Amino acid sequence: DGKINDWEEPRLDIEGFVVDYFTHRIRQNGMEWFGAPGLPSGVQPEHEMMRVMGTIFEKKHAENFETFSEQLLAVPRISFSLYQDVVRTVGNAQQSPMSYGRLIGLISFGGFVAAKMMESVELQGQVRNLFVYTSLFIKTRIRNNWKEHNRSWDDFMTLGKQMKEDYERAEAE
Amino acid sequence: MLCEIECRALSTAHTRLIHDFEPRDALTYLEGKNIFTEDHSELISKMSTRLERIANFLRIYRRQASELGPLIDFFNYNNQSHLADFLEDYIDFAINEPDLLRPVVIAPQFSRQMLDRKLLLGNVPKQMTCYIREYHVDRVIKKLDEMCDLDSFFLFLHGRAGSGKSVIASQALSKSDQLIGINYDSIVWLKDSGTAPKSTFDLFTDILLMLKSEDDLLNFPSVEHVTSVVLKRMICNALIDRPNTLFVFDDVVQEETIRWAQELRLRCLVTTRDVEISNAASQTCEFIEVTSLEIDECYDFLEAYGMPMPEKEEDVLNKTIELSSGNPATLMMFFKSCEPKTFEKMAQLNNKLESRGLVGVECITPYSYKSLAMALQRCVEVLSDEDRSALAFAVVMPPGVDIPVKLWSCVIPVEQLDDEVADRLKRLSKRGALLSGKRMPVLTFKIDHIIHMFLKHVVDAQTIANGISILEQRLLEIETVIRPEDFPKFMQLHQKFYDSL
Amino acid sequence: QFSRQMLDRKLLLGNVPKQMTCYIREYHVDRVIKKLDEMCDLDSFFLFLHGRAGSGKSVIASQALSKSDQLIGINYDSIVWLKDSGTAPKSTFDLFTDILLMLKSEDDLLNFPSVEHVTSVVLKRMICNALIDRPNTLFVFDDVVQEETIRWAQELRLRCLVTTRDVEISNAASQTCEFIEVTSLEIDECYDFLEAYGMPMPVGEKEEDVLNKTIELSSGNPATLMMFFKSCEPKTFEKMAQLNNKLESRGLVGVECITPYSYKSLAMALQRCVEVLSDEDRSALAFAVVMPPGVDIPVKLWSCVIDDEVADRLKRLSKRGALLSGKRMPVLTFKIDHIIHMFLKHVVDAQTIANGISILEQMQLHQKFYDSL
Ligand SMILES: Nc1ncnc2c1ncn2[C@@H]1O[C@H](COP(=O)(O)OP(=O)(O)OP(=O)(O)O)[C@@H](O)[C@H]1O
Ligand SMILES: Nc1ncnc2c1ncn2[C@@H]1O[C@H](COP(=O)(O)OP(=O)(O)OP(=O)(O)O)[C@@H](O)[C@H]1O
Ligand SMILES: [Mg+2]
Ligand SMILES: [Mg+2]
Repeated sequence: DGKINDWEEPRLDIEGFVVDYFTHRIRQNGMEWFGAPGLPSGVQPEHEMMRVMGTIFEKKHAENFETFSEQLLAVPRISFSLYQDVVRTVGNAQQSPMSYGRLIGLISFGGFVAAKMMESVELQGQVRNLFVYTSLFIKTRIRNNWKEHNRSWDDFMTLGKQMKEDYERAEAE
Repeated sequence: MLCEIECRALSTAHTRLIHDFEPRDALTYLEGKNIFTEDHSELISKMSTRLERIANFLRIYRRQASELGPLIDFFNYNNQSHLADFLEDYIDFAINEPDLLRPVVIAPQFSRQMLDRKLLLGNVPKQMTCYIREYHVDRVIKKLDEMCDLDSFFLFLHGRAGSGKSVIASQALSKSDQLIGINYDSIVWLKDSGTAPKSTFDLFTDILLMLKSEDDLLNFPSVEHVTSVVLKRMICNALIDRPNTLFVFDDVVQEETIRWAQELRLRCLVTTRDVEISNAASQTCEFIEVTSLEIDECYDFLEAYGMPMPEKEEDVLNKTIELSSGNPATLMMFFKSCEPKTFEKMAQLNNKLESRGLVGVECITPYSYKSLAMALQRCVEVLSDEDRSALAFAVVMPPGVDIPVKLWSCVIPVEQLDDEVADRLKRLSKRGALLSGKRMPVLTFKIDHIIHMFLKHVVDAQTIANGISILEQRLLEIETVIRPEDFPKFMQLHQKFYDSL
Repeated sequence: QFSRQMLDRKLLLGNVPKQMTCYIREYHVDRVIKKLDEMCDLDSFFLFLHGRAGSGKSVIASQALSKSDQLIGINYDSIVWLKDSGTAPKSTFDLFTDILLMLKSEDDLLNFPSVEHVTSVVLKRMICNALIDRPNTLFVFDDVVQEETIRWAQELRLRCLVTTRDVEISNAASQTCEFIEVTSLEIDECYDFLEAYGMPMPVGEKEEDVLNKTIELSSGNPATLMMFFKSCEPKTFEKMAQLNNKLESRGLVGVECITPYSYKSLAMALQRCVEVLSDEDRSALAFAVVMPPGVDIPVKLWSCVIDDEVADRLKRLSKRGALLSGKRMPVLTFKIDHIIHMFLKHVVDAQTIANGISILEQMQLHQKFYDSL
């Protein structure tokens, strides 16, 4: 029933999380998305965690990242329906519509495609659209869920910190 | 159903509503005044969050209510007169003291934070801060400010490929602190670049998605089999919740986009290369051409972005500027290409341009295309059969000359006479800024360097010959100033050029 | 300005094109409004705005609905405007699918933006049901070509404003039928028109001769005039004169260009007008080229080039597209406008003119003309 949650705060707009991770993943390819919109308050702590998880994720779950990217890029112009078709499987299989897992997966996969798209001025100007589709697809699912399923960015942050360590802990064994 | 003004009020009140408005407090009451049905109430009361409820509440109110009265009354009925007065004030100002409304009512509530948020959510590209062509950026701002109260309009920022329209558009919107927030309630920036038949349709499918970015999109409709009328009706429906939106249509090629924008009665900032598309409009049209950077402007550019600042050393710089032809896109393709900071390696480039085209100074700057050339290709492919030919024979001509018609009427293929060469030449300057001209003392046309460098390596050199020596047959049958009729006798004044082929 | 904004949002939801304000042919606009007002209470009617391609029908239609909330507000609750232009068999079905969709609610539309595969008969049943939740609705069928559109309209008992180039499509309406002809622009109007858009405005015979030469070559065609207007840059009489001669030499293609109008020249517009005529008229007219334009010519004269199977097979061309104009009282004479001629002169295969020529010398009041060909 109530009053102004994490995800409803301006500084946590999901678009900020997306533009950022996209800008990030793209740099991890030498490329630089000059078209990226500007972040109203620069990179946020919660943005950094996304990069981490988004990184952990692309590794351990890169399964269909190139199959799906294929489906998405096999068309002159990417769309929202096509985008929804491809991604209704990333992050979850056979559940809350937006678990931290699905969120991460979608942003992770989005950033991945963002890079491929950049490696070709023909499929470039569409990173902008992929940014929109990714933002909206998550937005409407965090909408009437996170509150009743007891999710929030602070919680994500708490869970992200542990996953970050538990992962770097194993990277040296 | 509310009107835009009544919706702007609600929008302006948002900040206040998020602080102490609980949509449930108003349900029994509005059901009582026959504005809400029990269903509207459950659609609203069911949302798990207060902001969620406020959002559902406002969509139904804009649809069902026919004025703000019921909502104003409700707030006094619930002892929240601070909210009811704000809405009552807004409206009283809007009707009786406009142009005071923004100063007194709207502006007071708005921070750079809110402005930079609108930009993010609007998809506006990050503003370039290094060089800021102030003149143009403020022209846009001034015009967007004087037009902001028209129901709909078209502000055309037109110019040659790379002139810097987009950069400017972004700067004008990011630089001002009034426009997006005070003049307009929000913004939607979308890149067109459409060329296919379904391009405009795809463009407007996104606009629709854009305007409903805060609606339930769980079952958003696939639009693969939806008609244009339906797409429009859906966009119009969504518009009620988004009053005073500024739509920026970046890189418009097809006049279809202008037509759609007009049917939808949008307030638009369009960036294009072909100003002739504005002819599709019946709406109020305004213009601002992004001209080539002056001689001293290229310097300001070269300055902030690294390059030194100068006897024979100056010359070398002046040559870049001549080859760059004032095109910010090309000028930038230089910086990233000149590894050193020596006018030497700089000269290296200049020469390579004089030796390969522009493909030499190929690059990977923040621009879209590898070479300004590929960017010009499209402009060429959208021209008429005749024009594309006339533009081809302009190869055989000196870059940077104020050569009059009769002189052009030679190489350009075609009671009345060759006033038509003038017509074709007037179109190549309108649809791509491929050429240019001056009214007096005597009408003439010119072809800049970069556009000449382009034209060179694009036509089977067997066409240059056939022409260069087809002028070599028109010269025999008959300085910073224009050669008088007695001069079109010779083409040797420009021989260092007409022969270095 | 709320009542203005309300009227304008109703219009935006009805797909009504934004009206043109710079120039408004007040007579025709007020005429449409008046009639629509005095018919508002019937069960279903048909106000027919008919005229040559680009005479200003559509423009007037929106201006009619855009002037005040008299029509859309008092006389009618809401409005639905659709551009038909239907030419095929399934066209009518396609047009009414849009109608059906334009009738459902916002959430409805969103959840089902397309119609399921149903029979035209079933569709009409659905339109009919959807029509009770939407009373006093004025429908505007813009650019109706096929009579079936009108007949389906009657079957559904719709109150309609119809714009069409062919008046015959009304021979499908059984109930009320009012008409309003959109004629070419008189010299006066063309002046107010050109003036409104910042055209020169003559001083002296020489300049006037130029404007009138333009006025003549377009037969007062708003669509072609506007093409002239935007093609006239400089925007001087010297340029006007330049265009004028380009027309008389190259045809309507001389001022071809983008305007609010959907066709780049009346050429393409009239091309479809022709295509919808009995092969007998599609050739009965395709002959009248070898004739003097602007001049009244009585059947007897016409007979020599196309009687009663020539006194009416030519009467048709005047009712179906307005490519010709009948004039009786005194003599029953039919005249071909210059615009129309300019149209045929460059379409009727280069040779069918030379043969219609010969079999015509069986005249010199129009020496400069006949010779030209
Ligand atoms: N102020 C600037 N600072 C840095 N680069 C600039 C600036 N203005 C223009 N440019 C250069 O021109 C391009 C950026 O601006 P912009 O994209 O507006 O040109 P354009 O006219 O929009 O291109 P097109 O006409 O093909 O859309 C890039 O080459 C960019 O580096
Ligand atoms: N004030 C005006 N009134 C009428 N036509 C105008 C006006 N201002 C410009 N025009 C031009 O008139 C033409 C459009 O008129 P309109 O759409 O009525 O023609 P139409 O009779 O509907 O043609 P069609 O029968 O082919 O649909 C276009 O060339 C348009 O630019
Ligand atoms: Mg651009
Ligand atoms: Mg029409």
